[PDB]
Amino acid sequence: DCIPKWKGCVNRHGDCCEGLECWKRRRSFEVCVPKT
Amino acid sequence: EDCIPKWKGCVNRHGDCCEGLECWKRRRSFEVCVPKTP
Amino acid sequence: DCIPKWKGCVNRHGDCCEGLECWKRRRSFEVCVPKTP
Amino acid sequence: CFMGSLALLALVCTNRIQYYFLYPHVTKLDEVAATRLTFPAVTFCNLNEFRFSRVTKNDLYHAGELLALLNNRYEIPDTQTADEKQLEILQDKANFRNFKPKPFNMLEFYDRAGHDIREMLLSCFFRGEQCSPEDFKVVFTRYGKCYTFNAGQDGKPRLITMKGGTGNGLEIMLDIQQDEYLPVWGETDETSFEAGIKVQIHSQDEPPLIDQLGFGVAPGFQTFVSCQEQRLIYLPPPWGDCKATTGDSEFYDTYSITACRIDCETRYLVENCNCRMVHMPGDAPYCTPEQYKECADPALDFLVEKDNEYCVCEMPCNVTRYGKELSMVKIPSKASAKYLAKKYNKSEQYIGENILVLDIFFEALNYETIEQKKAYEVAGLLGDIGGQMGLFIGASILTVLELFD
Amino acid sequence: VVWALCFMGSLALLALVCTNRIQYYFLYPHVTKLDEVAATRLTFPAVTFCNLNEFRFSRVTKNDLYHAGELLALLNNRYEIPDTQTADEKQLEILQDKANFRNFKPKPFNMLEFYDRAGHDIREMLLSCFFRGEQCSPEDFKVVFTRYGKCYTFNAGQDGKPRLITMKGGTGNGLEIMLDIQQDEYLPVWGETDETSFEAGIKVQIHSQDEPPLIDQLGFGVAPGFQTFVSCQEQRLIYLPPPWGDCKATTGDSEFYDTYSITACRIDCETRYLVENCNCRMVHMPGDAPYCTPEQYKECADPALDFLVEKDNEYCVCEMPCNVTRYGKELSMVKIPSKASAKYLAKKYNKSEQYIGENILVLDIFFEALNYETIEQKKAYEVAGLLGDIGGQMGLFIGASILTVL
Amino acid sequence: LKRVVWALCFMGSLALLALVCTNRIQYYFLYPHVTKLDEVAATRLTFPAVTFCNLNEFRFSRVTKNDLYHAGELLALLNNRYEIPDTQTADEKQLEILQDKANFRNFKPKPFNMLEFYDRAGHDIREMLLSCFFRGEQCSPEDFKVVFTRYGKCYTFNAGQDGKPRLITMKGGTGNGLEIMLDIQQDEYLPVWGETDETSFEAGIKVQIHSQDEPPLIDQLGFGVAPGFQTFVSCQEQRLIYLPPPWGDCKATTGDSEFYDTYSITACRIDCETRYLVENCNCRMVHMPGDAPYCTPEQYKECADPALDFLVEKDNEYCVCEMPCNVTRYGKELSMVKIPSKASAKYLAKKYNKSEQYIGENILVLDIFFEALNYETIEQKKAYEVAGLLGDIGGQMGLFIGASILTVLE
Ligand SMILES: *[C@@H]1O[C@H](CO)[C@@H](O)[C@H](O)[C@H]1NC(C)=O
Ligand SMILES: *[C@@H]1O[C@H](CO)[C@@H](O)[C@H](O)[C@H]1NC(C)=O
Ligand SMILES: *[C@@H]1O[C@H](CO)[C@@H](O)[C@H](O)[C@H]1NC(C)=O
Ligand SMILES: *[C@@H]1O[C@H](CO)[C@@H](O)[C@H](O)[C@H]1NC(C)=O
Ligand SMILES: *[C@@H]1O[C@H](CO)[C@@H](O)[C@H](O)[C@H]1NC(C)=O
Ligand SMILES: [Cl-]
Ligand SMILES: [Cl-]
Ligand SMILES: [Cl-]
Repeated sequence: DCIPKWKGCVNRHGDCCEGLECWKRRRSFEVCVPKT
Repeated sequence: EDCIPKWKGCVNRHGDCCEGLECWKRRRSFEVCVPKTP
Repeated sequence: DCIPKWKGCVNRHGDCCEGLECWKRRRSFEVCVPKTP
Repeated sequence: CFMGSLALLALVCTNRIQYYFLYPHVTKLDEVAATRLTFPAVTFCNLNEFRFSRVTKNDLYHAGELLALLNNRYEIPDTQTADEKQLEILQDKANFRNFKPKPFNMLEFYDRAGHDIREMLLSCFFRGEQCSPEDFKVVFTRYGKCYTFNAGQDGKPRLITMKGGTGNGLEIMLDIQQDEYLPVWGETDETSFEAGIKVQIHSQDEPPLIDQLGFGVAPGFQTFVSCQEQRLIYLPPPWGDCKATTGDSEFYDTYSITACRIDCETRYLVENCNCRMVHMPGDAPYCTPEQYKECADPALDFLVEKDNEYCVCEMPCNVTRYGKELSMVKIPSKASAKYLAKKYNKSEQYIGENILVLDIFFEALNYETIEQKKAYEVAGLLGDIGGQMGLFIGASILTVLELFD
Repeated sequence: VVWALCFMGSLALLALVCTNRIQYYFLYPHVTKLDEVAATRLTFPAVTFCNLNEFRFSRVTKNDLYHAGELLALLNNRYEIPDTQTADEKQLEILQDKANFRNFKPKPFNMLEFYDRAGHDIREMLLSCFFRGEQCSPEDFKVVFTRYGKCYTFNAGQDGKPRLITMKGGTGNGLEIMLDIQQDEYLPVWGETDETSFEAGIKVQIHSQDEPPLIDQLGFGVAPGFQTFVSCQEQRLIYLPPPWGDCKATTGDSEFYDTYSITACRIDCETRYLVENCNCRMVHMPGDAPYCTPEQYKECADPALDFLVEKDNEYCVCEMPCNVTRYGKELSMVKIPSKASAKYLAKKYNKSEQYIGENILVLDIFFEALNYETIEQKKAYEVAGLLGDIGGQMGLFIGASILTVL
Repeated sequence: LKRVVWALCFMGSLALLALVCTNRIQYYFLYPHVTKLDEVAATRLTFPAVTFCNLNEFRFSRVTKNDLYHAGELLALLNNRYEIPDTQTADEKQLEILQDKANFRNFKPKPFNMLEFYDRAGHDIREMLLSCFFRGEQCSPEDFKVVFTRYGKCYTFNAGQDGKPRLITMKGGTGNGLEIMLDIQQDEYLPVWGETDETSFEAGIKVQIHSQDEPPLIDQLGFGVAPGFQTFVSCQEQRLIYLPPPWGDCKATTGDSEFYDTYSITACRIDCETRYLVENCNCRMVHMPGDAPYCTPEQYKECADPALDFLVEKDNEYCVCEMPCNVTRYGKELSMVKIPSKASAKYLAKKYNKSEQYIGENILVLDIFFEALNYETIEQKKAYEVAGLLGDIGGQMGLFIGASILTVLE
């Protein structure tokens, strides 16, 4: 089920919970964060 | 041979430039005949 | 006896003459120099 | 009918009052050399967070995943890029069979395993006075354990300099200890592709944001940083946008943009993660390695790069900027290599990789001021406009007699 | 009858004020206003870069070599490989094969197409890209031809793409790219021409979108094997035209460039000059005219252009613009990679540890806390200020007259 | 008494004149200065002087037995025993050369002059300079004037002295500036067995860009350029003018610098340094001006080096340099690319007859040029002088006078 805030969305980019998008980071692995 | 015209390589003959031209060494490349500079 | 101005105080730091302290230098060996307020 | 003209010249005031109602500012410039000049604070970080030799089994157990030396299985990943000998050591270190975990504190970890100014600092001089590791105050940053020269805190007075040039500035020689660098098997906020240090030159009243605002210094070079101090003063409203320091920051004493940002970062991290990072101010549990990974790192990364809504920092009324000119020469020379190798008991090649010299000093003109001043204050307006102003009252009071005639 | 004698007075005093300051109007003084601040939001500049190598060795064909060989100093006038060749074994076996024209029939050749095809590819060079924590891609770079060949521009702000902005100071809110410069793809240097380089690395220019790059003249270097931090401050300069100042009165008389800039003025002149002398324009030049052939480059264009910039001070006169955007820069460096990260990078990009050390660089271009400075020429004395200043001494004498009228 | 509304019309109008003609004059005596700024591109711009030094003082191949005998201890190649110390870090190959060189058996010392030593054994611009261009004109070792510095024998481009005119540039960018290529000759570097003021851990050069009227202090004020790189230095010239008292602190001098024609802070410092060294050591160092015996190696070691080090770093009492009324500053932006590329290495190796590796260690290219806006002025001007204060007074009483005439009628 859906991935909550600040958690790794790695390998599933669509699985973020609502209001969240899966965001790739400069120095690290992608995570679910608030939409902007 | 005869005189070397504008923009042409004056390499190895520095005096052979045509009139109004001097043989000019370039920073990045081989020397060429160019207009004289006041 | 006491080490005078500009001379090496190396290995004896207390042997400087009066008014002088033994000073370590950035690029070189330590020397006796005038005291600094 | 100057009873028309006194109403006419009511325009002259009407304009030149309106200009004062604009509250004009002029910005004054001066560029000079100060007889004496207050040396700035110099903060630097090793680009490596944790000394390999100082990382224990307990450390590895708690912080391993964070540093990408372990997976969620508390195992050493096959992706490991390690050479033979470090892999040997790490597998041993990573063996948890019949191991009972002790308590773990992120701050203590940074503090113990962070690079030690006492090991790193080969030589130090300020103005020809020799200086020591005890001249450096420890400050925690995103980079881990960092050091600040001339921090001007704990009642130590700020250092000064009366002369321009290398000889009157700060010169340090460092060993960055690559051999002590943690192996990089993956990419986290705690890992680095780079060897060297980060440096920030700042006024003592301004805390460092060294990962954002810093500059680099590479090993195998002597780096000259020639500075000019520039002091900027702004007016508050009505004249300008600024905000005066005292009492304007939650966790800090003077107001600065960096101070405002660290405040926000701290609050945000506390709201989202319930903890604060090791380098943050305030009173709140320090995040655990897991909190770092599942909450704090993500929330902080997001806050600085992605989020433009949350932190609103007004411009300070007082800013101290340092102009910098960097240049480089090689270290060591073929001729000096063996001498250094012998002296520090290192291989010639080690010296070439790990050794740097840093010279921070001021040029002849060390001092520039850019200051907003009020262009029109309560003399100019009322002097001319307000002066002839009563003259129309003079005209009216008079011309009332043209009525009472 | 001294009531007229005092009328001579208010007439006298008036004009002997009225001349003076109304001479001072015609001195046309300017004051130059300064302010240095942080902008709530700031418009990120255009970032243009070039590989120092013009043509990828692997992309140079037999036809390419045939036409452009002499130019690159890989061939002599004989269409042969010179004995001066410094090449190692393997590259000559390749080049000698490539250079074998026996029963070879030359196809058509275009300098532009050559640059375009054989130039380094942003898609190969760009390992990572971020702007402000948004990830960015090769399609964020617009191709721009320069003297260096095929170059790329970030945030070019053209083709209707809007210009990027930043509200915050520091690395995290700026541009960070990681590149592989591909030395293994560098053309061998057997001689010295304008198309050859002793150096490995890239050239970069940070410029306002309204100003085209002259990156060989005005650019800066970034070396491989380092992370380079470039801390910027934007500085916006405004000048007055005559009578008050020198700046261009009629701006952008070219249809070549939407805006007037010194670089624009120079590229215009360079183009005209090259067209007059050589009958062709270089690949990176604007306008409508045949692109010079490799031979034209060598016998005409290169020489004429070199001469024009370095030797000739008569031909190009560029008036100063009324609007200039300058970027203050502070560069610093750390090493890449560390011994600890080397193997990880080697593995990741499928390259030898040493290759990484030679070919890999990281570039961070961002703004410091105070990103914004203005230096602006304003008119010190204008008419209206003049009206108000000389308004009083007339505002008497008119009414003084208005009593005495007959 | 609508007489009184005329009576207070003159009354407080006069008090206005007295009010302003007071405040303005008070201002005048405050001697206010305004500082004027302008930033532009000059149609033509005077190129600065470029001085550089090798970081190595003495070529190993040029050091003789007599040289070693006198200057050995100073360079830390010898002890007080005139012997080669066991601390020596040398490789076997240089060690033998040096032991031979260091053998004084039946050796009779000849005379020795520090200056001549620097001059002869110093690096030679003719060996170091592989290529030179200014603005596309090719330039030669004879375009560099020799100048002695703490670093030993150094060279200055466009020094603008000996009646040579100063070079100019009308255009921005690399092509119109100075580009030199150097070989720093590490193989010629003196071995470092210890730490003195005459020894260096670093390989490369030091450079100082300065106005021709200002002598170099290149160890204090210089910048670095590393081998194995092409370094671009983008410059902007900034010209600062100050007012003297009452308006400001500055000074102008001609000959009021005993050793120099124009006044500059560097000039003032070299004066002091020279005086101080003469008082303390009785000699002057090789790079100092004036008339006085050049210090011997021994004097350098026991007196001059210590006194000079002490004077610059420790002593803030002795030299007090007033600020000049005229200062020329150069804004600089440095950047770097690598030299050589793998592709160019063998070509350079072949061309200079050096190993590929040698090139990588010893070779650098330096480009010093101006950006498009090359010229900035920051100038203190007098804000209030007679013409303005008069024009205010005259235009002020010029009101009162007229506004009186009205009363002078009705
Ligand atoms: C700004 O800061 C400095 C140090 O805090 C202070 O001395 C100065 O007075 C301030 N500027 C002004 C003019 O308010
Ligand atoms: C010098 O380094 C070696 C490394 O093998 C070490 O054994 C020795 O203890 C070191 N000497 C000093 C000064 O401790
Ligand atoms: C200056 O030019 C910039 C673009 O180059 C433009 O956006 C701005 O409006 C101009 N300012 C003035 C005062 O002309
Ligand atoms: C300052 O000095 C330079 C020469 O050193 C001279 O050309 C210039 O006129 C002087 N500037 C002023 C305005 O004092
Ligand atoms: C090339 O260098 C070698 C060794 O340094 C030397 O023997 C030879 O004379 C040099 N060749 C030329 C052409 O000078
Ligand atoms: Cl922030
Ligand atoms: Cl041009
Ligand atoms: Cl001094």
